[PDB]
Amino acid sequence: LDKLIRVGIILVLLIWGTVLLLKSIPHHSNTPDYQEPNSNYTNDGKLKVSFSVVRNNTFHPKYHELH
Amino acid sequence: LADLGRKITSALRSLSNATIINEEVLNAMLKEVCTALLEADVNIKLVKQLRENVKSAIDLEEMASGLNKRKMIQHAVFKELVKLVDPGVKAWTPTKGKQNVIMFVGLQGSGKTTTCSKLAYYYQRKGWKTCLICADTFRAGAFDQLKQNATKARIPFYGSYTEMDPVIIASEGVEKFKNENFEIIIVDTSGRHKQEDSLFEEMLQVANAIQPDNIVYVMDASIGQACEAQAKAFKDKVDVASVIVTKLDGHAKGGGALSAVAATKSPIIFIGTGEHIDDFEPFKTQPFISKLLGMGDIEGLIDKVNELKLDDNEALIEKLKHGQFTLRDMYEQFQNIMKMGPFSQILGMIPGFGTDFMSKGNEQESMARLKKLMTIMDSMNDQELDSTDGAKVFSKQPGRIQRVARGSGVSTRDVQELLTQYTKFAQMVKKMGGIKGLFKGGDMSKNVSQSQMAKLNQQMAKMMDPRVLHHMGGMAGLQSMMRQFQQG
Ligand SMILES: Nc1nc2c(ncn2[C@@H]2O[C@H](COP(=O)(O)OP(=O)(O)O)[C@@H](O)[C@H]2O)c(=O)[nH]1
Repeated sequence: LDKLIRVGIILVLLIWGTVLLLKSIPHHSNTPDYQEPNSNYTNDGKLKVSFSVVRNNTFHPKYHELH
Repeated sequence: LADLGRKITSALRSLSNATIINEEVLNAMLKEVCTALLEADVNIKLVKQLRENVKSAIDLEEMASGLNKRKMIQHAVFKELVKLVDPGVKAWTPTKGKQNVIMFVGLQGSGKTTTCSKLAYYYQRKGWKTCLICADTFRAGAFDQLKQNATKARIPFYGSYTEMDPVIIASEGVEKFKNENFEIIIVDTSGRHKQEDSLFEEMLQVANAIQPDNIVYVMDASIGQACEAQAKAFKDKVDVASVIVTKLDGHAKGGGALSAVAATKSPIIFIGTGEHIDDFEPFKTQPFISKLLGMGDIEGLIDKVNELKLDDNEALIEKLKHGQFTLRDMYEQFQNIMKMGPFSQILGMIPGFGTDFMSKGNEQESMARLKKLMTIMDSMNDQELDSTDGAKVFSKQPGRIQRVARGSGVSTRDVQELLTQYTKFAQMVKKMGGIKGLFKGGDMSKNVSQSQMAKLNQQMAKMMDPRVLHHMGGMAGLQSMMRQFQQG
């Protein structure tokens, strides 16, 4: 019976708290994977900065020859 | 009743959750709604009337396909029940600042003596000034019972052991209490049956001598077919405008009340399912039917919370965010729990698991057991109550436990158990403060993100209890119910 009374108390406390404190709350939207997707996107950005750099012809303004 | 609603609620679930809904399903589901009504002592002709009333209210023959059938089929029966229980005449409500006198009538053993105390205590709690009048001279020791119940309810009362005429004592009690400007004056009348003409005329004599503002007839829920004959006869003589149903815990579940409503065209103001005075519940029309369909009242619970009317909500929030949870705050929360009213009604009004979950056998004394918590905590001084954490200070000087046990009983194990509960609540509050921004005030963060709400939901689901979270509806169900409390 003690467990049941504890459950009742918890439920009433939660209801009171929400009514007098918490703000707007989303119903359910398949709670974002962002908690680990932060590190996943950190690795993804490490991949993104690893994009291939195209080769280029090095400029060199040389002088004249010889005669 | 908490049993008819389940049967009726299961009948609506039989109609739903089906790959198809034709004209055969309706009848099939209507049979379950009829059998339940028959078990509720309602007349078979009336049942055959509700079945025909819902049949014409929802015709699938030429029903515009594309419109929610189940939605308008479950609402067709909800209106039927409500109508079946609503008389259609507005009830009488006493006015502020005016002396309102209510006279109670009923049969012997209906509970009029307890009904007086229940109504008086309800009005006193709501803030009304009330007094009691005992005009019973036939039942042996009726005045003694009324006197002991009144002094238990700290409500003024009047009476006399030697006076035999109820008319003079009732009239003089009303005259005495009108001098001091009492607002509500309820007069207790002795039991009476229509077969006895002497008390029948005594009722008219006392009614003319007192001239009550409203006449209330007390009807037990355990009576059978004999209710209509006495009710109509009583109404034919005195101006009965409202009735009260008692003994709701009985097996007969007050099946004749529907026929009584159909006869007198008057509503029921309150219902009492317990012998104790504190067991007193309203009989609001729409919420009672909404309970039967698993659509529990939300307006009533928020109205009760508004009646709780917490003084401040800003300093408490900043205290919670910093992780402080003191003993005095816990004592105040317990005081709000006690002032919240009956514990069964709190979870009865939710659309959750159901209303037949709070058993009167054990939780009634469990509330009195919880009452010992304030007794234990009243031995704490200002330093302990305002301390940041009671476990740390209580772990340093054991003599404070002895001092607490001085004021209270043994409490050697009770104080330790209370400290464990306080430690668990303190850790819960620390986690709630560590959610980092789920509360109002401060910044203009009116909308809460789904990630922080998901973290809070995970934290909440891990500490309440098993076997109640699964049937609650899961994370989605809990969040949807919290949103319902938000909008509602
Ligand atoms: N089960 C149950 N019994 C009740 C309730 N209210 C009153 N009673 C019973 O009614 C009895 C008192 O009836 P009483 O006031 O003397 O009726 P009266 O003689 O007509 O005035 C008590 O013994 C209670 O057991 C209730 O809500 N539930």
